[PDB]
Amino acid sequence: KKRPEDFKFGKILGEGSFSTVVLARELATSREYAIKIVEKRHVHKENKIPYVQREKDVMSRLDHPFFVKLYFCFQDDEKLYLGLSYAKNGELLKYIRKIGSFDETCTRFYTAEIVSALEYLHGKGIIHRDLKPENILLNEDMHIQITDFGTAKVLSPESKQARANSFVGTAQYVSPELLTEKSACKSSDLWALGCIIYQLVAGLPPFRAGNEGLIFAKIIKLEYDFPEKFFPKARDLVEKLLVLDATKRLGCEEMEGYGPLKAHPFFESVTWENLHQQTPPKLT
Ligand SMILES: Nc1ncnc2c1ncn2[C@@H]1O[C@H](COP(=O)(O)OP(=O)(O)OP(=O)(O)O)[C@@H](O)[C@H]1O
Ligand SMILES: O=C(O)/C=C(/CCc1ccc(Cl)cc1)c1ccc(-c2ccccc2)cc1
Repeated sequence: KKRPEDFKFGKILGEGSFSTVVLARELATSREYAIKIVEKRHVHKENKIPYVQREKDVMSRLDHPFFVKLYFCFQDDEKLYLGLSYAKNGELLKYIRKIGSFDETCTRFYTAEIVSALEYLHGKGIIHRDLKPENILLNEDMHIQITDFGTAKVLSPESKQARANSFVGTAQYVSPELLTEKSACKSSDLWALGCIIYQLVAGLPPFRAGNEGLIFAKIIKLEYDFPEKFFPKARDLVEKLLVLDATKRLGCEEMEGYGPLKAHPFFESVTWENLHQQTPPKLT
């Protein structure tokens, strides 16, 4: 087990409502890590322990190039530490906001990586439940690094569990089924995927309003529009993901999974193998 004095801390990378992520160098290796730190008193006081434990447990299960890797964990008398790969280029949302929207080649490439990641995650019987540009980081090579697994769910294989009951998510990306049926499924992530593709091309997510309730009302009514100029095959893909019936979204188990999704005409030119070894297109 590593200790805090095994590291030299540098700048703070960001701060959550009960966590701090700090850039750290390991003295014995000179390796860089992003260390997530929570105060035991705070999580003990604010009933956050199940989230801490969840994040650890879920990240321990992941072994794939498009996720933030968990390398190690430790604790002292005041804090819990999560040793993570450092995503040098930060959040995808930053780039969306900076350039306003992605061209077709970039939209295709980053959508393909997110599909690849979700194929992996769902293959392991895990639902993310809070997929959004803020939670998709970018490494030094500008490949994606999905994060934020404290609100993920490992579905039980023993019971062939399909639905998750905890109420979690972000209003702009939350699925109609969690709102109306009060449970989420793997396909709830595909709804988020549709929202993100939309956002990449249009510059904003499709259901938006100045408070959550209004957004909820738009979601359950499928109330949204495409801007006049939206890549047509991408619009078709979005219309196949933003479907109220969760059993009818392209990529869901009832539609026979990721095969048909990866075969969508929007991905015609994609080479799905060793995606993580291709040079990403420049966002420019
Ligand atoms: N592995 C990482 N590499 C680089 N930056 C990271 C990494 N992990 C997190 N960050 C950055 O640090 C910020 C804070 O992360 P953290 O998970 O502690 O809180 P959060 O999830 O943003 O906040 P909240 O809990 O309120 O949602 C993130 O928003 C992200 O921008
Ligand atoms: O690492 C270890 O060896 C052990 C643990 C479990 C120990 C533990 C003891 C008391 C409390 Cl209140 C919470 C966790 C641990 C440590 C860190 C995290 C962690 C998870 C997410 C963010 C930051 C830290 C989770 C469990």
